[PDB]
Amino acid sequence: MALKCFTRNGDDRTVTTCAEEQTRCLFVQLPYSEIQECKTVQQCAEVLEEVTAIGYPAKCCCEDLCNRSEQ
Repeated sequence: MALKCFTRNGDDRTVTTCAEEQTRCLFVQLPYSEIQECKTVQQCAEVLEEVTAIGYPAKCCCEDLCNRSEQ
């Protein structure tokens, strides 16, 4: 029932609540900023690989605000 992870529109950090579809959370490491968004379990897994094949570390974990690491 609604996952709440950070979605970054530009550079802000806001707790957004996504639908049951996007029950996972996307977080990609960047040497400058970070990628943050809600993402459907499968989708986030598949997008995990697209970015992680480029060399950008990513995670799709399940928890509010879970899209984080170096906090």
